Amino acid sequence: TTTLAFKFQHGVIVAVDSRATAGNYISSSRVNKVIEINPSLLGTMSGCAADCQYWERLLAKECRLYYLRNGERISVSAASKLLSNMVYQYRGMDLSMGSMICGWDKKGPGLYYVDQNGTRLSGNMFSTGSGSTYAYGVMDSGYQPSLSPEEAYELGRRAITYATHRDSYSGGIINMYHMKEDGWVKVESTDVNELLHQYQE
Amino acid sequence: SYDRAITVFSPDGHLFQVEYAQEAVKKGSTAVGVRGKDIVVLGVEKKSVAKLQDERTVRKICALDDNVCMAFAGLTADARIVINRARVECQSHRLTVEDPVTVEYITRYIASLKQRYTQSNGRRPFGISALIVGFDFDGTPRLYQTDPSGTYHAWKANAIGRGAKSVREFLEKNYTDEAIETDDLTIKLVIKALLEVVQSGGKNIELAVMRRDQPLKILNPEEIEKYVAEI
Amino acid sequence: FSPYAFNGGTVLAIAGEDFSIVASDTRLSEGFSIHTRDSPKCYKLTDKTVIGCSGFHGDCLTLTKIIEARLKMYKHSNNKTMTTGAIAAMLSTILYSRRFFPYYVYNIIGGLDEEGKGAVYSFDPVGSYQRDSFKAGGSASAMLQPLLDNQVGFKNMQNVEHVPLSLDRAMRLVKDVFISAAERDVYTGDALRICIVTKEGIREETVPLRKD
Amino acid sequence: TQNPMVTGTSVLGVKFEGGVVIAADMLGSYGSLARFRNISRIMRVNDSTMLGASGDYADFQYLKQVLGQMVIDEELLGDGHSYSPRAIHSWLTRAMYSRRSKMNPLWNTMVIGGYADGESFLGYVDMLGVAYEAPSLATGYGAYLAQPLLREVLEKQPVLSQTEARELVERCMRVLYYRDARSYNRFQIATVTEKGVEIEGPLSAETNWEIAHM
Amino acid sequence: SRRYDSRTTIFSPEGRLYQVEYAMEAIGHAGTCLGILANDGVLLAAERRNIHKLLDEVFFSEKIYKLNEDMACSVAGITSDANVLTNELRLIAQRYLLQYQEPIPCEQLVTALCDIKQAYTQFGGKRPFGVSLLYIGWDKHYGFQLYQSDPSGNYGGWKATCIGNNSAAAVSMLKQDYKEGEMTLKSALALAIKVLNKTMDVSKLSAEKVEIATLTRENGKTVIRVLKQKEVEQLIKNHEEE
Amino acid sequence: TTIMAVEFDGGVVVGSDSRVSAGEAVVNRAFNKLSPLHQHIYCALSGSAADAQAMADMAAYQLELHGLELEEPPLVLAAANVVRNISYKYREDLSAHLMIAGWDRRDGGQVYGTMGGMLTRQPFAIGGSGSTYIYGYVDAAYKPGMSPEECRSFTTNAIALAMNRDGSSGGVIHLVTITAAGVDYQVILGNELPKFYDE
Amino acid sequence: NQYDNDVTVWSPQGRIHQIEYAMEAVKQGSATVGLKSKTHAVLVALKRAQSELAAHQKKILHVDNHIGISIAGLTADARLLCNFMRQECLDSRFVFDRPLPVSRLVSLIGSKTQIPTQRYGRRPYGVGLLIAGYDDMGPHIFQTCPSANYFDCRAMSIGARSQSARTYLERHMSGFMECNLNELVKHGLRALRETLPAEQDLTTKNVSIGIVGKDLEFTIYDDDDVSPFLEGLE
Amino acid sequence: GYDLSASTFSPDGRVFQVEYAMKAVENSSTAIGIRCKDGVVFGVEKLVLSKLYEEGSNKRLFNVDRHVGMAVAGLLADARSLADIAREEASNFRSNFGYNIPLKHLADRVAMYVHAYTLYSAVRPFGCSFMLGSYSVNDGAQLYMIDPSGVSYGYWGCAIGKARQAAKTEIEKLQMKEMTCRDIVKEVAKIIYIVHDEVKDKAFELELSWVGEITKGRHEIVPKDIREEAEKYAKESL
Amino acid sequence: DRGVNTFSPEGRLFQVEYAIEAIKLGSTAIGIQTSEGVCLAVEKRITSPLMEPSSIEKIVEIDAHIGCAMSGLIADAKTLIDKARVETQNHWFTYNETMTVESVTQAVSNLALQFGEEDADPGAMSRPFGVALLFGGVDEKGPQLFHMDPSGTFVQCDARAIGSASEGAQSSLQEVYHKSMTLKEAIKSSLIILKQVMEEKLNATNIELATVQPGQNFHMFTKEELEEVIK
Repeated sequence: TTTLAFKFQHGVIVAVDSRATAGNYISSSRVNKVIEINPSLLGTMSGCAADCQYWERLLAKECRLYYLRNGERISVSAASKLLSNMVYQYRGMDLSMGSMICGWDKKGPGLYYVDQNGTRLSGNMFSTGSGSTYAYGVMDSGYQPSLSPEEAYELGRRAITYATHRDSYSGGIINMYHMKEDGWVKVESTDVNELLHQYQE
Repeated sequence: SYDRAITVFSPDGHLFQVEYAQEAVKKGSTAVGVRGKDIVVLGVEKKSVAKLQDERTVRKICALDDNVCMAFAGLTADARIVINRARVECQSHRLTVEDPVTVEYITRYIASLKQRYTQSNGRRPFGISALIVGFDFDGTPRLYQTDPSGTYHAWKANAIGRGAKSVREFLEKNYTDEAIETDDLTIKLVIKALLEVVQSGGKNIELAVMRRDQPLKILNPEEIEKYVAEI
Repeated sequence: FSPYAFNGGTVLAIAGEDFSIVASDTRLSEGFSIHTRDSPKCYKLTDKTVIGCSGFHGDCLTLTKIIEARLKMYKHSNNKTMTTGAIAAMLSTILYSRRFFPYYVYNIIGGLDEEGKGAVYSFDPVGSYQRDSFKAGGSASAMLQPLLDNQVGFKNMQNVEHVPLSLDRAMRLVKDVFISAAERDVYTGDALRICIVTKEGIREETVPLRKD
Repeated sequence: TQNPMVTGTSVLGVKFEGGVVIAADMLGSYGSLARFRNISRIMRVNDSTMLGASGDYADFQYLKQVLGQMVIDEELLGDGHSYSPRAIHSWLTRAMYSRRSKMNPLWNTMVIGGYADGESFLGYVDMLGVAYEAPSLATGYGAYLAQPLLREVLEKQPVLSQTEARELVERCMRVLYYRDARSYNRFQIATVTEKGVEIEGPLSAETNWEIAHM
Repeated sequence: SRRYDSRTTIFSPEGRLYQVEYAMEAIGHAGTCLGILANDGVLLAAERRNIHKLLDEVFFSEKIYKLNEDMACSVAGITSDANVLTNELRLIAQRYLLQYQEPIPCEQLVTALCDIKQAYTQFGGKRPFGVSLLYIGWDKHYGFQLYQSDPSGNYGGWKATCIGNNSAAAVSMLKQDYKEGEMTLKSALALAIKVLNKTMDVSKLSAEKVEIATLTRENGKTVIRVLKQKEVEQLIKNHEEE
Repeated sequence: TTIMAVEFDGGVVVGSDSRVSAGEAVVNRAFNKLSPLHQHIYCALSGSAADAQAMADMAAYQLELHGLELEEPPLVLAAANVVRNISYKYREDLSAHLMIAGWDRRDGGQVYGTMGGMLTRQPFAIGGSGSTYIYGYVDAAYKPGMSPEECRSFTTNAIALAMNRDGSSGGVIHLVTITAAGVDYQVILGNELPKFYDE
Repeated sequence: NQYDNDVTVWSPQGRIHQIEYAMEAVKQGSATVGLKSKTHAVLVALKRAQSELAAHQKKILHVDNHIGISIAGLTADARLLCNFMRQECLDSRFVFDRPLPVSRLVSLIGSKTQIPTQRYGRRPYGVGLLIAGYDDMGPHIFQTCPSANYFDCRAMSIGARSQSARTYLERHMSGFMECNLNELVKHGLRALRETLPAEQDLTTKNVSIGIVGKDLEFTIYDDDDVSPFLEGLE
Repeated sequence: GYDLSASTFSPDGRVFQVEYAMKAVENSSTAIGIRCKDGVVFGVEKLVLSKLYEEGSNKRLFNVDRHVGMAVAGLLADARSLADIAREEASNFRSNFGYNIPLKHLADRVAMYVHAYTLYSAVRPFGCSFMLGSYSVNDGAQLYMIDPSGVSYGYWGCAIGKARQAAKTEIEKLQMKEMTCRDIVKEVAKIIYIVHDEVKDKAFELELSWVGEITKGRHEIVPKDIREEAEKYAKESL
Repeated sequence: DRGVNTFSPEGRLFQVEYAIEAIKLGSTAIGIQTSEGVCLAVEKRITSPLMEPSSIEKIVEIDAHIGCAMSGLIADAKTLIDKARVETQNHWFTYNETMTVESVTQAVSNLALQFGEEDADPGAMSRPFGVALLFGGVDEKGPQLFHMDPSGTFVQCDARAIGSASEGAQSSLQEVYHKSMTLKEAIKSSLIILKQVMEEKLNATNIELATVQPGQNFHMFTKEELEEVIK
């Protein structure tokens, strides 16, 4: 698994690969590693698929309940804090979940990294999963805060593509989103092999 | 464990215990809250003001947080319990949402706790009514009022305790946009509204204001005296 | 003392435009022996949903009875039969409830969705699931999946018409891949039970496999 | 249990035309020592159900007591409803599975025989909760030594009579005594038909030791 | 059983709690206690009601309890109840010291006992504690302090107060004579004797009928001390001369 | 530890050795392993001393109450069932076998084995660490229709043979004969023990 | 006066007023009829409507594939009991893999509803029930009461003016065993219509039918589905 | 209000609440129990309140154990729960001691449970009286009766219900000690028909059950043929 | 004195009957179900000019497709409202679908008789809820309207009027509602009935109104929208 996220001048880019595995066996090449909590809130998944899917859906439930009760959409920081506290109750029981909470509330764009250990950090850019180190290299070498939308899409597409090329547990399709002030939009779903061949041309 | 139902329905759908709790609020000292443009003022009567009593220990205007404070009427002992509960909730909210609670949010919590005590076994209703003021993150001033039953509304200017009706009648006919124009004027309104019931006008009133962003402030005897001279 | 046992078996589901096939072998094994040659792994849930379960037979029996009870409970409180998708989502939570003493079952749901199209949901033991076009689970799942990718998904083929999968062709594919899995996987054999789910209802079929 | 103490070996089960036959030796083993050589491992549940158990004898006695009370309890009602072979098999399956899920299993492998509504029933229930039914069964060492002989005869003649099934069962017992080191040459043969449950024994198998001179 | 329930913690039709009001009647009949706060200290002065000649003296005092190094209290009303409350204040102070490694501030201690008293008024079906306390303490936040609490769980800080028999009279007498900020422990003690001479209907006061603890600071250490009979006698003498 | 109980027309004969060991050290060389649960019901303890004593005391208490409630001498089967239940319920915690032998007015003299929670009635029973060495001997010497005198001899011989071979057994032989008349104890000291091939 | 407030207070005549007051709740409920033949068991109830713009209240609930019920009295209690019945049936199918015999399920209800009639502070269930089912002993029609008593009957009726239906039921019960499905349903309808006012009549709005037989799972017919049965009534 | 709770004694030392529960058993159908030479016979005058009820509904004769039968009078719901309690006792005894519970012990245990509901205001006394009958070769025939107070006594002949004062005199004139189950079944039936009121409490059914040597120690409903004869000899001789 | 679970001589629970009496003193709420959707209209009943009209919430959103109009003891409703909110979200988490209006109403209706004072556990209600609800939403069966009272009885309605003017409003409802009625007409008719049964002069501030139609989410009417329909 490779997932990344970075904030630039025109919002937040979120990109993931779609490979799931069981040992050396590729169980799926089309798994969805982004949950859509609401129109301006997203969550990435990496680690144990059952843990990620279950806890991120439970966060979505609480976010929806938060909205109904307080009559407003939960902030990115409060949503990430909710998840952080939820998984801290099972610390040490071998949960495996590394996720990013991306959205846009009243304090502009927001990106948080949350993991099963209880780590919770706000930042400008993050990468998780087994192919994260490879993604960091590409992302960091081509990141500029004044990147244009098309340029930001390319960087995201490149970072993930290269991670799938080197990391055995990453691959399939790159799914990318773009968090904007009026909500997120799904950018593309490009097969990483199509991309890689064109990059080598 | 005591599991007797204290609050029950009567023939005409009346909860006697809740109404008895409201009777206790009526014997409480008058408390007035006025929502101004950029300020929030609370004013409680001091009733019997002895000369041997430490003034600072029996204040009826406490702070729940930096942006939220409250004045009550009725059973003082009951008020203390409620205030502590609210304070604990404010720190809980600040720790799980990383933000100062909104005035309405804590008002909702206190109201909910009061309702819970009208439908639970072994307990009686809280015998107090509260006026909650403060400012939310955006800067808008708020003023709420909760009662023993658990119901709560947002107000512009309200009065609780003995003489609440009298003060309400005078506040309606005195609350306008040209009455809360400036901070001074807003404070005068509360003081003038408190002068309609509180006997021996002057040092028989406890005043405290909450300006935007800053912490709760308490007016001193001579500071209140000056205001009284202008009225 | 171990509370699990590997009882073998393979399950396959295929989704078509207006049909769903769920098939499995009927061998029940333990160690190097055969418990019985007549233990099918597909259960009928509703009139348009079938579940294939493989893995530890103890958990397969218990999980199918829990799902059957939850279907009735849902019908009693909602006055309708659970849809294939609602069954999939509920199964996920049931499997995650035992996250620290997990059911050793590989589930594959096959049925029709609300629009009447074939649907297939695959599951891992702790509940992670997704909708697929075709999926193989259990003992010989790694022998069957690649063939399905090439023959159904048309992977790795150039200049090939991607014609929609007919029920007829789907049935021949299922029988073929199970015959090939009976040659290589020791846990797969005896007989093949195929359930076809269409709008007319569910019809079963049984094809003999190698007994050795 | 965690560590079975006294245990019983294989249990045989064969379905026939109008009934079910079940056999088991009368030995309670303590490790490799034949400690209790005259114990019954076959129990009559009700008029149409019989049960043979392998494994921990104490657990088998506990199940017998719990099953016996259930049959008695239901009989007190006298409402015309009685547990069928399938219902007993289902209950046993659930009981074993529940115990296995609490990491405190009942160390037994049981065979259920029965006859109700002109239909014979033969079910297997192990300690893990694994349950199923077949034309013939054999627990423990019988699965590798007796089951193959039973299946061979059922492959050529799916439906056999009471005599044929009885003769086949005796042939398996002889083979079990020869090759199983935890077996004893004193067994019981339980038969369930429309008349009810009949438990005969103690029986013995005629052994041949002609190979010793070879 | 609803039939035998007395219904201790419910309101009356006027929004009153009768058990609390009747617990208060108990107190107004107990022995008089009075507290005066001076610049250099605080004192408690209590009528003794254990007076019979055959009473042995064995104890620190009848009605004055030490709570921790920096505070004491005297109690009015149901003695056995007061024993429950005074033991609880000792536990509360030691809980605080254990947690913060500092003495409990006097108002935090008062408040925490009063929470226990308010709970008996609101839930659980038991009668309240029939006790009013006066508490004297020194802390680093406010220095010399005097509190009163009552069976409602209500409390308030005072310069001078009185509870028990003839409290109303004592209070009007303290309102006449107490000098804000101008009071010394000598002056306070004098006033105590004056007020105690008038609230007690035995004409001659007698140093056997009263108990006086003072609380002072000496070298950064609180000192609580029951006056001995000689000192009280002298104190009485000194009032006679006036 | 070697324990034994034999049935005879009219009652039972219970016997055991008297050695309590702690590794290689004899902590008690004259211990009585025969405990009376009731007037006509006895039990032979084997395994863990603490466990056996704890269970025997428990059973005696339970049987005592039972006896008084029903106003009748308890059955030997009831005593065995009381022991079986305790032994089965705490099978993972306890490590001792309480052999049950006695006499009642319903089924005469009965011998029950309650090892590990399993209950079985036998003509004669042997338990303890020294019982393994006398399995062959009792199988070849036991004959149905043995008289009380013959049962005591049979018991004495068997235990003596086990005591000489087993390191965990030894000392003296405690003997008890239970019948309608009552309970009659007997102790066979070291010098009066049956002698066999000890070379 | 002092004896009709608690369920644990025996009156001087040897009665328990609270249980008698709970039975009044079943008598105020809408009438419902239950009868059986030789192979079938049917339930017919008159659905009440608060107003003209309101939907008729549900009166026939599902319990299992072989068991169905008809309620009268406190609907909240009826739903409570129904849930309990559903669970018991589910448990029986989970443990023994077979339908729970109707008679055994009825005994569980009796025991469950008996408890609250002996404990201080508790109250009896204020709902009467009509249970139709089909097991190995054929079709059954049971009637549960608020005082935990239950009767096995050939036909029964509970609710407002159910005595008239009972009178009709007793007069035509001789030809119930040999009656067919269509025929048996008519008798119930006729008996159900006997408790209705002279003016009012049974239609496809205030009538609900539930049948369970030899080869038929317990099904409920509402409005338009009750047209066939309604067509033919004299 | 001295008669409002079971935990309250009246001025003359009486527990009226328990006595009120006995009034509920007094205004109920009559059941009889007879201890013969080799068994026990139970007979109940089942009152059929409606014609709609199925033949055999509201049985007042229960099987609490293989060798034990129970005949009750009073609140059927209360009696039914007591029967379940009795069944629990018997079952628990067998699991603890390994054999059939003696009738006397079973009766004592159930009576103590019944006695437990007569000391507090939290619960009310049971509104039913019942009989326990059983037969074994080691115990012979035993018959016991328990009421709302919790008192348990052994009998030779017993009657409970509204007509127990009249049925006792009819049971009195009989030589049950030398009689047998086969012969006592006709007398029980006869006696039941005698005490039964015609005008008042119309329409009744006869319930008959027995346990003894004839039934080999198992408690069961008296056979249709034998019951026929008994009922035929009851109507003809009345 | 009787317990809360005491039955009367007419076979009714005293407490539940008294709770139904409490609903008559509440404001008037109107619900109309049409093929276009479901509209809910309740009078705010403002008792003072200083009280903020937006703080009075009589109509709340249970979910996107389910709205709720309460009447009676408003504070008691809050607890039932949260339960309904949690039930739908729980249903979505487990079954990945929306809960039907009937189902939500059923779940909320099950808590109605869950009160006592002897066999209950630490957290049980000591009395029934004193409020009537109106559930309006759209599922697979289309627009739906449900009404639940304090007795736990819930039923589908074409048009329902709860509150103080329940009797008079219901009469106007049946005499002006048909099966072919449109949403626009339903919204107008409800407002016409609300204005006739209100003691105060109906305007755009003293009333609330929400609609739930196929496709559209739960939508509360704004001041502007309200005014348009008031002409």
